[PDB]
Amino acid sequence: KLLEGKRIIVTGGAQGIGASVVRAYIAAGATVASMDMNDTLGQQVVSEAGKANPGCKSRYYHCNIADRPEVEKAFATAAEDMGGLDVMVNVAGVHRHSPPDAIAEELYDMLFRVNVLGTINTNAVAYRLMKGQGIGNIINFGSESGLTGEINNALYSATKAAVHTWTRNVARQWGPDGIRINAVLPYMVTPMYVDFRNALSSEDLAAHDAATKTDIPLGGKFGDADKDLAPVMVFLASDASHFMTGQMFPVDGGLIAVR
Amino acid sequence: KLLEGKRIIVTGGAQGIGASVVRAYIAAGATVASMDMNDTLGQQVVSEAGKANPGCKSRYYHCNIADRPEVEKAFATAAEDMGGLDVMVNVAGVHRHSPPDAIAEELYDMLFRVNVLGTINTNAVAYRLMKGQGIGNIINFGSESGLTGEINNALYSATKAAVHTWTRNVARQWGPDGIRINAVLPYMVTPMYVDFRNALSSEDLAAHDAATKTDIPLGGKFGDADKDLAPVMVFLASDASHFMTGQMFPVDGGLIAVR
Amino acid sequence: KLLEGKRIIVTGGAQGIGASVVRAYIAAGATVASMDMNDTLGQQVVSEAGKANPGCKSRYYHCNIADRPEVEKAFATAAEDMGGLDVMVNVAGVHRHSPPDAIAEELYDMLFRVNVLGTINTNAVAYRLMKGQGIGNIINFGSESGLTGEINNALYSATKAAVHTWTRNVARQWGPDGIRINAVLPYMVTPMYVDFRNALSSEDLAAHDAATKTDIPLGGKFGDADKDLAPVMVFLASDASHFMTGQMFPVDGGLIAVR
Amino acid sequence: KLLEGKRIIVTGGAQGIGASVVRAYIAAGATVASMDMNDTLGQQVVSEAGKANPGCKSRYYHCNIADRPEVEKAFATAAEDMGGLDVMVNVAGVHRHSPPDAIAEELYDMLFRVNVLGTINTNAVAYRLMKGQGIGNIINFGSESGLTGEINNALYSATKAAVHTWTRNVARQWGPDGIRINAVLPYMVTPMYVDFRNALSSEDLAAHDAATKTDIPLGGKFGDADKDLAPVMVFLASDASHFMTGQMFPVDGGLIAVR
Repeated sequence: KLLEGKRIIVTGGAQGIGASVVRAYIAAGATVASMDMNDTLGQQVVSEAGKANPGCKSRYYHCNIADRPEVEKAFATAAEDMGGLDVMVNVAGVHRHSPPDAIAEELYDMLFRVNVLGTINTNAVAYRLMKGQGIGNIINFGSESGLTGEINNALYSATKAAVHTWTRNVARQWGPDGIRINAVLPYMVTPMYVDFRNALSSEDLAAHDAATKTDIPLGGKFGDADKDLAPVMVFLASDASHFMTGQMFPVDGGLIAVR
Repeated sequence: KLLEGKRIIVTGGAQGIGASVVRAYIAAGATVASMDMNDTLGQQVVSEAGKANPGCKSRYYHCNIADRPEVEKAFATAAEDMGGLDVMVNVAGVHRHSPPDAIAEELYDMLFRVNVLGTINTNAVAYRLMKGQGIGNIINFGSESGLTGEINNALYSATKAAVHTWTRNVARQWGPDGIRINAVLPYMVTPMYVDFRNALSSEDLAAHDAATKTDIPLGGKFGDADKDLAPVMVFLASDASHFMTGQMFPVDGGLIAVR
Repeated sequence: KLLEGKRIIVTGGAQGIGASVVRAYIAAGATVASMDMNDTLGQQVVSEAGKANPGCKSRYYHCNIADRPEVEKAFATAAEDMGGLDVMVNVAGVHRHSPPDAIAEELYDMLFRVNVLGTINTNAVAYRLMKGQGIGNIINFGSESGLTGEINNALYSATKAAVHTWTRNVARQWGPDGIRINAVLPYMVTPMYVDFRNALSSEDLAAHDAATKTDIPLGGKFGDADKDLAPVMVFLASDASHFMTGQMFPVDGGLIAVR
Repeated sequence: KLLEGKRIIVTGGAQGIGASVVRAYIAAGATVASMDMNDTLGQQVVSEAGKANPGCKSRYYHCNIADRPEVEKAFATAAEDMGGLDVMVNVAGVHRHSPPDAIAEELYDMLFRVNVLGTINTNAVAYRLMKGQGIGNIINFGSESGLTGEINNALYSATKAAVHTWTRNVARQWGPDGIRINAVLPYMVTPMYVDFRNALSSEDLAAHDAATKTDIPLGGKFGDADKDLAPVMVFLASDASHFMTGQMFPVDGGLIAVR
């Protein structure tokens, strides 16, 4: 199996993209420490993924990535359970649209706290746990929105831009210690996307589908996490990516292009 | 004069880059509303700039860009004093280095609050004041660090990356209203840079100078705000830039290149 | 006048964008050496621009930018007539669409010869003429297409990408000699654009206009060279841009954004 | 095996990076059609790679990628031998440094002919062979130099910039046909690099090593194609990359970062 024996922490494992990474990594033979704040859903994901891979080694841990003391304790417990730490994937994040001239301070604080401080905390604690062994792999979740982003989405776009540059910067600082840090930019169907589609009128939905068909060269549709994103996540976590760091990996059928 | 009659708000006018913009704009004939939190220094700058341009129209206003109610009141007072608002330049910002694995929550909060929330608040209030007239000009201060940034500078780099993407995003949303939004990326001598140079040993200083000579193709030295940055700031504020929006303008002698 | 006394060579001065630069520079007080291969049209432009600025100093020269010996002779003659050379603007270029799988060798050769070799030749000869004085300004014409480009336009897009990187590279090599090199990315109405609009059915034209309205945040239309591009060209040629090099300047109402 | 049964054409298979791709793909179980102009060396590579993977299916073909009729005939012969065509990797390319003001027309022509026309020809013929099946994978070789590049290397840098944009452009045009197109940016030891190191004085070599140590965060040295590049090439050729197109993949230990 491509990730046989790898010791991986995945944050945001209770739903959507994060849950698809947990499933993908468990199926690839990794020992997976899934973390989230929704304990019932988080465990449910780990339990169902185990059913499909009998005998897997996995555990769920409660963790608020915005609270550094919590990250420190949870990450250290996971690394102890696994015997070490090879990869840390930070999928936890929050989404919220807003006209850019009407952003309440509380909204700004929440989005940056989870998307940016969460990245900083998880990356920092993972770095400290991996430094001693001279090798490590940190995978952050960026976004196509971090490049420019959509109408009524400047706030979220700004948070992901921060993650992109953070990733590029720490890659240079931690590379000499053997730690690689990259960012994934996925464009996949998620519960929130389905909810969005379900609340649109038939007219608005046909419009979105036609615009998405033109915007996504490969297939003209949002991807499927298990089918389109999982294989890339496995490559990134695997030893195959050991000579790449500070890069952005768009898994979006061509929606955007790095430059 | 290139900015004759222009009604401009400049934040961070009490020192460094911000003070150089106030001076440049006053010398270019603009009506300048300078704002900061250091009232004595802020007024001193406006007063000295007036001495060099007798009969100029200028005023200093106290404003905490991180506090939206304060921005709203101060910006509205300035626009009333001037009879309108043509340009808003957000220079206020904070710098602080830190190893990326040792960032205290309080440090993260302060840097994002001033550099990011400040940008959001000032941009939002300026937009609302300019929308009715169908034309407007917002100039944010980004940074070369926002691209990747330096060792022990991931936090600041992340904040400026947010400003860059914010700028690109709102440019698309507000363009249809006639408002252009761009970001300046300056590499100039500042009080903090001088302090840095002054605390280095003779060895470390010679090393920095040699590395800076290679890193800056044009002249091999940090620029002078009044000589190298002022002319670009005047162009950006002027009508000449009316067909450019969502761009980054590096005024750094070639240090970095946009792509 | 903003360009009073500046000694400027402009290639491609007989039509479109190039002719608008000649007009703009003559109106700004520059001494302009306009060059092209269409001698009748080239002189006509210079003659008409003179009528609007009586007493201007200007001359037309025949030059095939793809032929280095011709560039050397023509540029040296112009510099002798002017008493030196301060700025060289390379506007000459060719456009041609093609499905990317059906590009004839002759088509490839022509587009790269004019757009790329022409840039290399003009830049090289200008550099040699400016090096001795320790200061110089080279302005290349890039394109939004050089970033990614349009359907059936990969060939042209590739040529402009070459110009963009060429510009960034020589900026680093020639900066120590005092020469700055930048690229302009214009989105303006041109004879070829008008011809395109005129050959479309009413349906296809309405479609293009609606798509262009959404694609261009500021105004939703292709710009006007004399009104929207001229002011930026004057800034770039002027001393104001002396601390910027290796950059791309999109004058497109927001069509694309540098990153 | 990760590439079991894949039908792959690799150009430039006789030496360096290209030869490492042939070896990697043969070891991964692919059916490999290696092409070059150095027939003795090309066959030698295929023969040696076979020795290490007894029973592999592989063949060498003479092909000048700059000559479209030759590409058409050779590619069609290879596809017939293999029963189809799944992946086409264009590694063939030429390197040559030159001061940017002293580039002879013959030098310009050679570098663009091989690096750019070769890319166009190979991509076009591969596209036509893959279109009917509704799926295909084209992998071009770009370069870190294509971003900005080195001193005395503007010409090569320009050619690779063309490849990068070409890749991004055709990705959008051919995506609807099921064909993905990406570019790899490797920083590996090659015969030319070894030759460069061998001709430097002890002083110049120590200088290069120290500068390379700082420039490459992961390991501070040029990578090893078989160890550091092969795994990424296998991923790109494999089905795992099916949802990525128009991207650049830097396999350089962090030397540069996409944005």
